Amino acid sequence: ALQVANAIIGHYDCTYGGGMHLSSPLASVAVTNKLCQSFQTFNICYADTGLLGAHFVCDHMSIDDMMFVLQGQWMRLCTSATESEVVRGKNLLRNALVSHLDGTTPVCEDIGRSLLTYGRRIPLAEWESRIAEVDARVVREVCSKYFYDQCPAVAGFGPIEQLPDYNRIRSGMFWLRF
Amino acid sequence: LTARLYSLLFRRTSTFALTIVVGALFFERAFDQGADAIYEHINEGKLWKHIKHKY
Amino acid sequence: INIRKTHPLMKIVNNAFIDLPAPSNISSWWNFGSLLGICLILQILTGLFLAMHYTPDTTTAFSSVTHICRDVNYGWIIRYMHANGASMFFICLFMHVGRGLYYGSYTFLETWNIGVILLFATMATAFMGYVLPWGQMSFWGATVITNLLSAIPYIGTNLVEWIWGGFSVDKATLTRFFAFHFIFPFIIAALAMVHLLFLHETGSNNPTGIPSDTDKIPFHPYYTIKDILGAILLILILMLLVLFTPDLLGDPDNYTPANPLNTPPHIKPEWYFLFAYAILRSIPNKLGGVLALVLSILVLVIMPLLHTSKQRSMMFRPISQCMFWILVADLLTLTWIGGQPVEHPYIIIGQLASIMYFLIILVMMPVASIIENNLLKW
Amino acid sequence: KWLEGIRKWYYNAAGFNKLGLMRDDTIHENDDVKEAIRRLPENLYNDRVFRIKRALDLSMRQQILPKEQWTKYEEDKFYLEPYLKEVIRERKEREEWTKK
Amino acid sequence: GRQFGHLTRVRHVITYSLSPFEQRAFPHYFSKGIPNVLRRTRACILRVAPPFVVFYLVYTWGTQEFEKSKRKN
Ligand code: HEM
Ligand code: HEM
Repeated sequence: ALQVANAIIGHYDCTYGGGMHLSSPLASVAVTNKLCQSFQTFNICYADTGLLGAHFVCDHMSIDDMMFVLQGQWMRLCTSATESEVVRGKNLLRNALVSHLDGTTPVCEDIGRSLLTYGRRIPLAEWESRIAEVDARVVREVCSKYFYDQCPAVAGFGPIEQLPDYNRIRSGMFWLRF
Repeated sequence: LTARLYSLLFRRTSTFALTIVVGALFFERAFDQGADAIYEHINEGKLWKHIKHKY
Repeated sequence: INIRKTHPLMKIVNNAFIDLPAPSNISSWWNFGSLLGICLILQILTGLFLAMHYTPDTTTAFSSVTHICRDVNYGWIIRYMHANGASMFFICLFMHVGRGLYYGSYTFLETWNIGVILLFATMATAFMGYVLPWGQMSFWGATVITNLLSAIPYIGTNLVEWIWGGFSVDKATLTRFFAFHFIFPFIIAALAMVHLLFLHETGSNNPTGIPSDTDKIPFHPYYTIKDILGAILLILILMLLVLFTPDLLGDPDNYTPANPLNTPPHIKPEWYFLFAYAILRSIPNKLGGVLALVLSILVLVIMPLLHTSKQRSMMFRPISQCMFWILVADLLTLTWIGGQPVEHPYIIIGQLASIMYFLIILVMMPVASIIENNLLKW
Repeated sequence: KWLEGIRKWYYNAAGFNKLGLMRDDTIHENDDVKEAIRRLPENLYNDRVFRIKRALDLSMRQQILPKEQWTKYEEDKFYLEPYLKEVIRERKEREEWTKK
Repeated sequence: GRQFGHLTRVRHVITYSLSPFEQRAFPHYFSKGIPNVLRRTRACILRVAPPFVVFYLVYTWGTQEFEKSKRKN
């Protein structure tokens, strides 16, 4: 489910083709006001734990804007997850998963880390099934549990002079419906 | 014990607005009864309900 | 992106309340700005409902205020909120100024000037408010201070003829003082915004004296709930005062109708003008007393122009800190002396404390500054 | 001299021995102090901002480092005073040439 | 007094900020708080207290002298 959500939000770099026409609303706004150099919004997990993560690089005179629109997209998925964005995220999950599982090293990497952790390898029919299982209702369930008013871990590095205090992340982390 | 209270009342904002209104009316009724009772208890005797009963 | 950063009002709100980079060091002695603001608009509110139920005429003034005491629902608590809120207001204003003189924020110049103007305006405003409710003490103290305005050479007596409407305190004079008490707190609020405007220009001050540009924090929501905490402590002091001893700061001698033939012996203004009455009655002169009063507030103007230290606060200057607490005790001393009637030992220590006050300021402060300057191997 | 012991008791009774600030840290800023702070090497400058930041945090929490970490009077390694006096002299010389 | 971003320059400083939900609401609220506030109490009476006793004695001395100047009839 978080793979679907972070397929919707995902990543941007300053060296792409076509900025004002990106489907990702965070990407369109960050091109519009010229906020980020790059970001990645993703998952990394260890055994029943891990970091549901996001990482943006930008200039210090634009930090709180990027943080604002990032939390805005997170809470938009928390409350008003409609269908077309879920459809687009499931297409992107298909594409990233299939084109990832390619070659020799990604294949054998998948199988090795699968059978150290699971006890088994996931077949692609399981991936197509667990793509077909998850819709916007599952999205708003998972986003209401995992994001909505949970305590963050913020790693700040560099020119952090504008980067707000932790309590601003807490108070703007949920919505009071604004 | 308290997780029930957080899940029912302290997730959404409309749930929180309704629970502070509900607590407002509950606290209203309860605190007015308590204020009346305790205040007549420290002023037993020389209050005009008592002498009104004795009139 | 956000309405807070681009909306033309909300940019002013953003630079006012949300994102003021404050120092992360101030204790509760910096609450009093917002406390004086909430006191000020609470004063405006109480006085507004008062003036809804008040008729300004010497036939009907004390009867009208009596009507507020009787028939207006919770009118007695609205009248007492206005009176004791004024008293709380002047307590907190002295707290604000005592901060600004202790912790070295008086290096800020133009903000200090606009503050001094606010001091004059609040004095005159609450003074004419005290003239309004038509008491014995009101009539006679305002008569005295009308003659105090007559004290100045060559301009003053015709000026008092001009403010009289006649020869004495008359109905026209009561309505004059009503309109000026009725209109001056809005000028107070505008110059309060100007005060805050210069301070947002420069930047705030810490308890220590070192400018804290490395360690700023957002103003919201730390100081919002800190000043709400300060407000709750303030309001319970105000309400315990109005609900348990209203006649504490209230006066026995106030409540008779204004008899122009009595002149009671134990005469006094309110507690906040006791030094304004003692330093008045200290030097045996009309002109000398009124000039001593205006020169005392002009000494309060001078207080930045003689900062010759090289630290900022009095916190790291211990001798001057003891001198400052001597000044605290001396102001409270002359307050108690101004409350006390004119008798021989009180004459003695009133004269002594007034000249001690001016000697502490004009001579002792830069000398203590140069000793503290010399002693740290400078 | 007896006044040296007065200075000893004074630097005791001041308080910034207890905070952990040297003498070139508690200086009220005019523009001369601004120029003097910029005319510093990088190591002194970062030590200055770090000692000020510890002073602000310890004054916020109102808890004081013990006797074991205080600046003793015989380790007053003041650094900014000659830079500051040279900027004083050059400001004075500019003052004087604007006089006459 | 401006925005965050051009206030001043500080390098090489790492700050570890703890979430408020990790710590108790009042840790050592008495057990350190009361001895350290008595410590700061010790640190202030020999600066601020001598004007207190000066006003105290001048007040009661003036009241006694006042009633004595009354009673010399
Ligand atoms: C009319 C009553 C006054 C109001 C409502 C008022 C309000 C404020 C406010 C809101 C602040 C900013 C926050 C604070 O520092 O408390 C402030 C700061 C200041 N005020 Fe006033 N003030 C008043 C009177 C005065 C007076 C009479 C003075 C003395 C001349 C004064 C001197 C200062 C100074 C020096 C500061 C800067 C202190 C700092 O922020 O570090 N104020 N005032
Ligand atoms: C523009 C807003 C204000 C209005 C409309 C207003 C109105 C009034 C009125 C009608 C009275 C006479 C009623 C009475 O006290 O028995 C009065 C008295 C008074 N006002 Fe105000 N006032 C205002 C602002 C203030 C402020 C800002 C202060 C000072 C903090 C103040 C202090 C006083 C005082 C001390 C009295 C005399 C109270 C007494 O002894 O009975 N007023 N005001």
